[PDB]
Amino acid sequence: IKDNSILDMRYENNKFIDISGYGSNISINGDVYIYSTNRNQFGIYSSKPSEVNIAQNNDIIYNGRYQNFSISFWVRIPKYFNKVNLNNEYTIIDCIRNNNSGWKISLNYNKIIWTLQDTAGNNQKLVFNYTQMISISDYINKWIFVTITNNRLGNSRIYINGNLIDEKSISNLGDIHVSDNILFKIVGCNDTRYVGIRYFKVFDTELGKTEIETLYSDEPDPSILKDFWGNYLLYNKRYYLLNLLRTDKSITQNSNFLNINQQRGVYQKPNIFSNTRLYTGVEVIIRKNGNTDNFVRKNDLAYINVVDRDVEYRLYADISIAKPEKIIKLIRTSNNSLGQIIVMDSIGNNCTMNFQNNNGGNIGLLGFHSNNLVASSWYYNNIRKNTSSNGCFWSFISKEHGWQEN
Ligand SMILES: CC(=O)N[C@@H]1[C@@H](O[C@@H]2O[C@H](CO)[C@H](O)[C@H](O[C@]3(C(=O)O)C[C@H](O)[C@@H](NC(C)=O)[C@H]([C@H](O)[C@H](O)CO)O3)[C@H]2O)[C@@H](O)[C@@H](CO)O[C@H]1O
Repeated sequence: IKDNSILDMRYENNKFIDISGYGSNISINGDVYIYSTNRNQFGIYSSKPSEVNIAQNNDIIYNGRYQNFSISFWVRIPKYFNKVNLNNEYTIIDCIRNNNSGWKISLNYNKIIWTLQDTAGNNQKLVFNYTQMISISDYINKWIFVTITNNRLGNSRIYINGNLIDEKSISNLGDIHVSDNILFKIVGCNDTRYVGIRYFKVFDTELGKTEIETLYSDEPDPSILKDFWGNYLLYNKRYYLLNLLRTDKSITQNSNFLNINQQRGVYQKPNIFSNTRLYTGVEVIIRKNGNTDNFVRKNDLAYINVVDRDVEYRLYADISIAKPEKIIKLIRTSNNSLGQIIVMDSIGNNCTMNFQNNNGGNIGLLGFHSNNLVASSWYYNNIRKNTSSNGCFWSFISKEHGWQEN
């Protein structure tokens, strides 16, 4: 609960502010990127002046040895692509006093690291391990929710996306005097890099499982759908399509049809990364039908078109087919609904698209049947419960700096 928060970083009126009430002063030095669609998201750089500093309220600088506390925030880490990234630990969030007591969040190739140390020098480390040798990653260049909880007379725990990952006793810990400041700055990184950070908070209690799941599900506006990277999905923006069941397949334009039988392919660099190609297949765009923003929200009505060199083709469910699988056809488009619309929605972070006629009657969920995309009513009564592996689940991939390919 917000009642136990002693530091709440938000962006407002072109600067960061602490809305917890303790009033810590937050200053931005150098070049700090602020995301346009969600100002609470910022990026810091490793090779040039760039940092966000929080001069903690004196009454918050924990010098105790019994005080319980927790921290949470989301971090966005670009794909590592150089050998210099392999064994190069660097801190991104620092609250260490005179190179000794305190806590800090650092990173390294395939790692997110938490360190907690006392005045004597004793410390404890928690680490989340992930990989770059994987077809599709839930971590690389995507917002990752991190949560550290500490019970002085118990354990220190690190959570990732709401789940418990590592846990160790901090009983060997005595007096812990944190730094007066909480510095967001990439320090010790031997490469030219940056990291994204959002919704950083500190609590004076040991957050429980249920309070962590709440922070995970609420912080970012839950009514707005998300793209592949975890950012807000937008109208009038090009995206590549990824089917969550057949993640190895590319969605291609055949004639006036859409195939999903071709391989996306693999992009790799020996001993650094190996992943299926994301930027392949047709580029689509989401268009509004007949407000103050371009955010695609749950239940919104919209049109989906393939963007082919300045020509847009509306995705049309061929309702002239009696079978439940109505192949998707491409029809050159501007306001003609063609007798149908698409209901945008999602189960978790999994996007769904439901083709319906004008009277609100269901035609079918976008999916595939043989080797083609189709709108099928079969999905309504055939969705696997807790798994993204459903032919009617999709992700929209925007080509961005944090993930480069051929
Ligand atoms: C083929 C068959 O006899 N089944 C008919 C149904 O076919 C399914 O139709 C839906 C769309 O309406 C999908 O195209 C489905 O494809 C998958 C799927 O579940 O998405 C592709 C999966 O990759 C595949 N999994 C594996 C491991 O191979 C599954 C799987 O074969 C089935 O779930 C097992 O039954 O299928 C099509 O299989 C559909 O046409 C209905 C209604 O007309 O009639 C069935 O007879």
